[PDB]
Formats: sequence, structure tokens, C-alpha cells
Amino acid sequence: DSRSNAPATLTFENMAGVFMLVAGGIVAGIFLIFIEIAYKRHK
Amino acid sequence: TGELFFRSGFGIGMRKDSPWKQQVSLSILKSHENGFMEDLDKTWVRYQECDSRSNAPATLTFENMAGVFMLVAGGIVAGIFLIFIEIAYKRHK
Amino acid sequence: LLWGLVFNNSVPVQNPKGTTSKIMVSVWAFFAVIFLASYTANLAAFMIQEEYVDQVSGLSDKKFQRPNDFSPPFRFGTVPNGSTERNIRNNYAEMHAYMGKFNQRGVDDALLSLKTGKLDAFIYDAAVLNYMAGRDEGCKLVTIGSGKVFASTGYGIAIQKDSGWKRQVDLAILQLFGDGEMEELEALWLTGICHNEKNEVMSSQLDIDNMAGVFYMLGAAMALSLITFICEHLFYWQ
Amino acid sequence: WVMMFVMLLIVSAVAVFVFEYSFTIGKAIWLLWGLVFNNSVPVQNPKGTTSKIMVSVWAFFAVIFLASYTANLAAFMIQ
Amino acid sequence: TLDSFMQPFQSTLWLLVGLSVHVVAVMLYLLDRFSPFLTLSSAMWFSWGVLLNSGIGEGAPRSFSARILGMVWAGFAMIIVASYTANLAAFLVLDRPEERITGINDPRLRNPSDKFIYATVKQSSVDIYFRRQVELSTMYRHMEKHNYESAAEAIQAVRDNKLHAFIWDSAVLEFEASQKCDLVT
Amino acid sequence: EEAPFVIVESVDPLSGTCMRNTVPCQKRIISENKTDEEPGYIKKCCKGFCIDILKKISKSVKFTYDLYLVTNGKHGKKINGTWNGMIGEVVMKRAYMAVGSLTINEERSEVVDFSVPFIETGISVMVSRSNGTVSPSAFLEPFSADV
Amino acid sequence: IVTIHQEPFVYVKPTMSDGTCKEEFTVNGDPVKKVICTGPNDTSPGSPRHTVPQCCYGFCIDLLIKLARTMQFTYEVHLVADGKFGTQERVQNSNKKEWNGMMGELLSGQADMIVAPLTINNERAQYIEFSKPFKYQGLTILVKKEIPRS
Repeated sequence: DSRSNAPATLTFENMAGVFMLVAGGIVAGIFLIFIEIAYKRHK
Repeated sequence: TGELFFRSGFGIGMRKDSPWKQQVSLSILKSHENGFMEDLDKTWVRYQECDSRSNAPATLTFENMAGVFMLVAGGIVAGIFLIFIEIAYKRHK
Repeated sequence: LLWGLVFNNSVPVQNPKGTTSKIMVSVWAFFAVIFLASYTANLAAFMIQEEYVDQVSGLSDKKFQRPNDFSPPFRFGTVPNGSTERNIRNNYAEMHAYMGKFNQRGVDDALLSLKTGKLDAFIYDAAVLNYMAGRDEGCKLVTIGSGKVFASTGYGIAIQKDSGWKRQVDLAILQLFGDGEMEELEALWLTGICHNEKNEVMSSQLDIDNMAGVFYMLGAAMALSLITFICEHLFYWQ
Repeated sequence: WVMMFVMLLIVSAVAVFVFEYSFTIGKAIWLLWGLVFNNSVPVQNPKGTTSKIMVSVWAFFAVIFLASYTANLAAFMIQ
Repeated sequence: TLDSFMQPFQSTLWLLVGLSVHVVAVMLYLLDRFSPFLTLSSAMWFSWGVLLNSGIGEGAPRSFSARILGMVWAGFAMIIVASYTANLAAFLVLDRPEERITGINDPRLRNPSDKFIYATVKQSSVDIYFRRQVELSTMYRHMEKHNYESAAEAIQAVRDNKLHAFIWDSAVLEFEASQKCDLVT
Repeated sequence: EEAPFVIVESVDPLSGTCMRNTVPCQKRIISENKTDEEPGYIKKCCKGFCIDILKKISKSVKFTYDLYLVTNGKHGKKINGTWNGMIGEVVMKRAYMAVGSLTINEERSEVVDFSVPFIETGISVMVSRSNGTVSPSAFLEPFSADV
Repeated sequence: IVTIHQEPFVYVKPTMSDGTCKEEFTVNGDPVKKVICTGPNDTSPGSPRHTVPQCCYGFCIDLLIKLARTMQFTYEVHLVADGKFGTQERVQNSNKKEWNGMMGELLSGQADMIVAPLTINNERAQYIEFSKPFKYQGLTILVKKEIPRS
């Protein structure tokens, strides 16, 4: 016995975008830390 | 608003037997096939002084939101009263 | 501070040192939160009610009369060797000379061309188009309404010349209209399913031309910023 | 929920440890938690630049998260 | 049934907003470096922090034109976020489709079509009821080429997404729906 | 033959005749070219929109009828100062009546008579629905001008 | 000719003190062709039973103008006597049965043709002759519009 359920819940694969974006941000951040220590050693 | 129903057209009346009957019955067809009727329609009927699609959303007025204004006015007057109580408490200590 | 407190609290501010001023700015922040909530609610309610934007006037529109003196040239045509083609040739010479390029080969071919975007419009008989529109797959096709129709006529029943039977069949057809059987026949055989199809809202995806308003607002704000900078420099130079 | 929780933990730890060499792990977790709930509680910002980029990306993620949550919650109450 | 980032906004719009904030940063910087009486790095940090709502960076414009431009940029970011949230909510609340054919007089079921299939049990009362009705002659002619052997195979084929509609009595269908919570009449 | 008005079909193979709620139309068939063929009538079953009106007329006023399809080309044409098809058949009538998707104009009405039309038609435009818009000045729309 | 008063088709306006009605022009500037109208008084033929000369103009007016131009004849119009389209008037009246209104005036012999927005029905066309339709109007409903608000 279950009434009609109109709303749909959000899954995990549908929102993998933010996770991919933050992973790319972390790897770009470690690359930017390399560029940053390089620029610091330059000056 | 609504759908058409019992769509019957107008017509010119006359007696039971007359050549003017057939004359008009041919002249009306000639006018319809020529374009005179379209000009008459666009001139005397097609005024078109108002063309506006349906607008479902409703805008918020000012009287409907007077609540926040009343609340902030009460807050200001309570604040001046609180400044009186505050200077009183400061003078107390 | 009192301006930043209304736009979500994005720009840094400098808080006072008192207590009554703190209560005042707290009340103002509550007001700003209520304001933002109501604004967001009304904005979300607004975007869910836009649809049904398409209309043409008739055979006297600028699109038909002046194809070149407008946006990239519009397209409209039909098949040749027909009553409609002969009528539009005897009525609008230039329109026929223009539309002769887009002469189609049939009715279903023209419908497929319109569905694929190769043709922009279609000019044919009202009854067959209404039938093929009301009894088609989906309800994406629709006419421009009855409105004004050039060379308005009907489908009669040919009878031999000077036949007395015509008087009887005329009264018979009139009684058919008076009784309502003709309406039932038109609703059974002619009226499709899309006639009772309401408008379906959708999502516009927020293209660039939509934010043109805020873009022009930012441009005018930058212009006013430059104007005020020049004015302040002129006023402070002396 | 547990995905974003463990992701917050991993991001905070990696950020502080790698790009922080007074900014300990407690304040970092507090900041990375406050940045997801509209920015209501006070925080203590770092002094670096890559940590700033990391917390900016995290704030963008939190904004997207809040927008989607609010959208789904508004869609839920109408049915 | 939506996409994460680029569903409510266009990528070209994202690029336009990025170029806009990049230009606004330099415009806020110049207004102080070219006026009488702005740490381009801190100016760009402020311009990025106002849009992304992040609480990073400690810098405020000390001029008047720069100040009003920052106020306008904050308002622009606010209205952009508001429009984004509104469009996302609209698209997430207007994306709940459910056919749920009403019944026998449904337009999809009243007229035969290749995008909707339905069957029944051959050599039964349903066949007689469809053959005796003249209004449903087209539906009968369409369903004649899809009749099944019995209900045991038909119910199994329905759940296999091979069919789209099935007709039987009330008691048998209700019991099959109740004793197997997979389909609902 | 007209797709929305007069639809032609074949007899029922299970009975070799026409089904119910149909009118037996004798489709004229002329295929032999070397020699004129005997009266050629193929048992067909015609039905549609005008057929119902014709049946109701025959039920109202008492008369008998037997339809037969046109021979060549189309319903009406005035080439070489002469009519063909249905109108050309009506010229040398031999039928005394004509039905179908026929249009009314000046020439065909001056030649043959016409009754009251039972359906309206005319030149009509046909286009496809376009996706909606947002009224791009909507960023300041959901609010009054005084607030 | 006989004509009834309907604003979208047949406008009626009182003539000036000179004896005619002041001419005017359309939006583009074309001269609106009018014609003299000899009908009843302003309110009704009841108390002021007088024939005051007015002037009429409208769709049917210019249609009749074009028809008389192409047919090359002359005319003398006059308004309706009672103010009704036409219907059967069944009174006990053993030796009496006829039409009333404009249809009754036509059957009586007041005029020959009817240039007016008259409908077409079975009983109407049963007695008199009609022509091809020059308009197609189907009945409809009308409701008031109210602007929404919070």
C-alpha cells in the first residue's frame, strides 16, 4: 500500500560534476603550488 | 473566450423570384474571389487596437509587503527606547 | 554596510562598536533576508509560465509583402498547377514570382520540409491542413487561426442545371445544421485530438540574449563610473 | 551525504598539510564546514594563495550544492 | 534526468561572465591608480570573492567610483545567483513526466499507433466483446495481430518491457498487482 | 478519391463483400487499350466524410443512387474551353449529380449550379510552434515600481 | 432597402442642423462614404412617431454602394418599422398568420432586398431566397477580465 510519489530524488552519478571539478581543482592547486614555489625562488 | 458552435453565415435576403437574386449571388462570389471583401474586413472590422498574450504571473504590490516596513519602524522606535534604557544602565554603573 | 547586507553579504564591511546600532543592523539583515527570499520565490514562479508566442496577421503582412526589406529572406510556397496557386498568381503577382523558388512537390513533402526546418511556412487549403494538423503525431503543428482568409468559400454539391431537386437538398442541408448532426460529423471525422491540447510549458535554458538587460545595466554603470570619475577629478583639480 | 562528508575531510586535510608548508586542522575543518552553510559562522582565512584557490573552489561547490538543495526542496513541497 | 553544471546555463554564458569579471577587476584597479587623493592582486581577489561569495581576501575600494562600481558588481552577482537558482528550480520542478493513460477513451489508446502496443488473451470473452463493438473496429484489427496465449505469458512479457498495456478482468488483475508489487493497475 | 473525405478500400477477404457501415461503390476500370472493354465495375467499399452526408441525404429524401469513381486526372479543369473529370462528366451529365471535394468559384458556378456549402475553407497559413522565451527584461519584472 | 441598428456593421448618428451629417476621413485619410437614412426617431417610434432624416455609414453601407455601382441602379433606403430581425407571430387570429419585424416588413412589401446582418436558418430560407454567405460568424461567450494580484 503506497500512495503516488511524484517528486524524484537526486542520485550520485547525476552530481558527479562538482566532485570532478574539485578533484581538478586539487590537482591544479598542487601544480599551482609548484609554479608558486618556482616564482618565489625566481624572486 | 470559447470555441465556435453553430457556425452559420449571413446573407442577403430577397423575394421568392427575382433576377436581382442571382445577380447579387454572382456579384458576392465575384467580390469574394477578387479581394474587395478582404479590404472591407481589414478596414471596418480589423481594428486591432489591443494585442496582448496571456499573463499568468502576478506582481507583488506595496501594501502586500507593508509588514517589513512596519517591523523596521517598530525596530527603530524600540531602538531609541533601548538607547534610553542603555544610557540609564550606563549611568547606573 | 547597509547596502552589502541586502545582497547576500558578499562585500566586506566594517561593523560598529555599539549595541543599539547592532540591533538596528540585525533588524535590517532580517528585512534583507525576507526581501531576498520573496524575490527568489517570485523569480522562480515567473520562469514557469512562459509559452504560446507565435502569431501572424495574414496575406497583408510585411513578411509576405516585403521579404527582402527585413531579416534574412522568409520562405513560403506550395505546389503549382492548383486552384490556390492560380488564385495567388491572379491576385499577388510579386508574391508568386518570389515564392516560385520554394515550389514543393506535395503535402507530406512540405510537412516534412517544415519539420526539418527547410521551409518557413506553408500556404494551402484550410480544411486539409486543419485535418492533417489535428490528426498528426504530436501537437507541434497548428494553423494561424481562421481570422482573415482571402477567397473564402465552401465545398458545395454540384447539381445539374435547372434541377428542381436543388431546393429540396438546400433545405435538407439547412436542417442538418439546425439539428446538429453536422457538428457531430465534424467532431467525429474532422476534429482531431490536438484540438483539446493545452499549452505545454518548458525551459528556455537562459540564453545570452536573456541577460542582455543586466549586461546593459553593468555597461551603463561603468559609463556612469567613468563620468563620475571625470567629474570628481575636475572638481578636485581646482 | 557521506560522499561530501569524506570529501570535505580529505580536502581539508590535504589542503592544510600540503599547502600549509597557527592554521591547524581544527580551524580548517571549521572554515570548510561553515562555507557550506551560507557563510554564517566566523572563520579564520589562511595566508597562502593555493589554499585560497582551494577554498574558493570549495565555496563554488557549496554554492552549487545549496542551489540544487533549495531547488529540489522547492520542487518537493508542490506534489 | 538533468546535467550537473551546464544544464541551466550556457557555456558561452559562463565564458561571458568570466570575461566580464576579469574586465571588472582591471576596471576597479585602474580607478584608484589613475585618480587623485589599488593593489591589482587584491583588487582581482576582491572581484573574484564578491561573485563566488567566498570569504577570502581582505580588501575594500577606498575611492568613490570604485566603490559604486563594486556595489553594482555585487548587485550583478546577486541577481545572477538569483536567476540561476530560479531557473534551476523551474527546470527541476517542471521535469516530472508521467503518462498514466486514463483508460479506454484515452487518445493514445483510442487510435492505433506504432508507438503504443497492447494485447489481450485470444479466444476469450474480450475477443467477443471487441468483435461485437463497431466503434472499436480499428482497435480490434490492430490488437488482432498481437494476441497472446494466456495470462501466464502475458504478465511475464509485460514486465519484460516487451508490451505497453494489457487488459483482463478486475479480480485477476487486482490479485496479480497485489501479490506482486511490481506493476499497478 | 480524397484522403480526408472519400476513402476507397477493398472488400473483406473473410466475406468477399463490403463490411457494415459502408456504401458499395462500383469503381470504373478501363485497362484494355486495343479494344474497348465490357462495363467494368470492381466491387469497392467507399467511406469517409461526404459519404455520411450523402447517406443521410438519401435517408431523408427518397431516391436511389450508385456511385462510381472519376476516370481521368482530377475533378475540375477548363482546358481547351472544355471541362474534364467530374465537371466534364457533368457537362454531358449522364449522372445528374456530382459529389466530392469540389470548390466554388466564378466559372464553375456560371457553368453548373451549386448548393449551400456544408464546410468552410480558404487560404490559410501553416507554421510550427516555437519554443517560448523569458521576456529578457524579466530581471526587474517580479516587483512593483514603487517598492 | 431595410437595415437594422448594429454598431459593428451599421452605424447610426443624427444629422447636423444643416440637414446632413458632417463628413470626415479615415485613419489613412480616405473619405468615409455615407448615405442618408430615413427612419424613426431617436428613442422609439412609440411616442415620437416621426420620420427624422438621419445618415448611416458602415460595412453594409459601402457594400450596398459597391453593389449598386456594379449593378448600375438607384436606391431609396429606410429603417426597420418595429426593430426586429423577423419571427413567426402566431396569434389565435383565425384569418391571420404572417411574419413580424424586418422579415414581416419585407414579406408585406415595404422593400425588395435586405441589406443587414441577417442570419440563415431553415424557416427563413424556406419562404424567401438567400444568397451566398459574405461572412462566417459562430456564436461565442463573453466574460469580464480582472487583472491578477497578490
